[PDB]
Amino acid sequence: VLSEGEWQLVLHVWAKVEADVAGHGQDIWIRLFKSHPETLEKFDRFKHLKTEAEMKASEDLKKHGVTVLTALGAILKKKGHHEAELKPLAQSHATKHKIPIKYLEFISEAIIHVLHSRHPGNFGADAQGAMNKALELFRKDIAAKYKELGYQG
Ligand code: HEM
Ligand SMILES: OC[C@H]1O[C@H](O[C@H]2O[C@H](CO)[C@@H](O)[C@H](O)[C@H]2O)[C@H](O)[C@@H](O)[C@@H]1O
Repeated sequence: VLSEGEWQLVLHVWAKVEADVAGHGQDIWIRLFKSHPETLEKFDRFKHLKTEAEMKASEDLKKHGVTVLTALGAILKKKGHHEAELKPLAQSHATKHKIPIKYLEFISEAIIHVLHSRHPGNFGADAQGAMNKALELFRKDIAAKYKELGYQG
């Protein structure tokens, strides 16, 4: 359970992400797909992208980043009371997309890397710790739902 202070560190940096969610999403995809190429294979719609240039030029990938980060933002704004938001997400990711918890760890790492790079003014050690705590809570709760849905994760 995160403290209100921790949630505020999370929400304060997210406020910066929201100045341009599309741009942050692109950086996150590039970071994720380069650090862990295997994750790209899970996207039938994007697995043909061969380079960072192609990823950057993809309007659909950009749009999906907006979708993903907006969904994550809604979860973070719930400050732990995200039961309703997690249900549809866990169901599609467990049953249709088949995304292991390990891959969720990979994208969490990419998110933190990008925030660390773009936002040193709001992403110092304490802020990063709070964000990591929030993402771990997210993954913990997703894992529990995966279990209920019958997916090993
Ligand atoms: C921060 C974690 C994540 C969030 C908030 C998230 C959110 C979303 C949302 C909102 C959608 C669209 C609706 C749906 O199908 O549920 C989606 C689709 C999808 N997600 Fe995720 N996702 C996350 C992580 C991942 C990861 C790590 C992978 C893959 C390694 C993944 C693979 C997919 C796939 C394959 C789709 C379908 C894309 C398409 O439209 O072709 N997701 N995700
Ligand atoms: O922070 C680094 C550790 O990250 C992962 O573990 C955290 O998140 C898991 C959920 O994805 C939890 O099960 C675990 O309890 C958390 O500590 C990773 O699995 C660990 O190997 C890393 O050391």
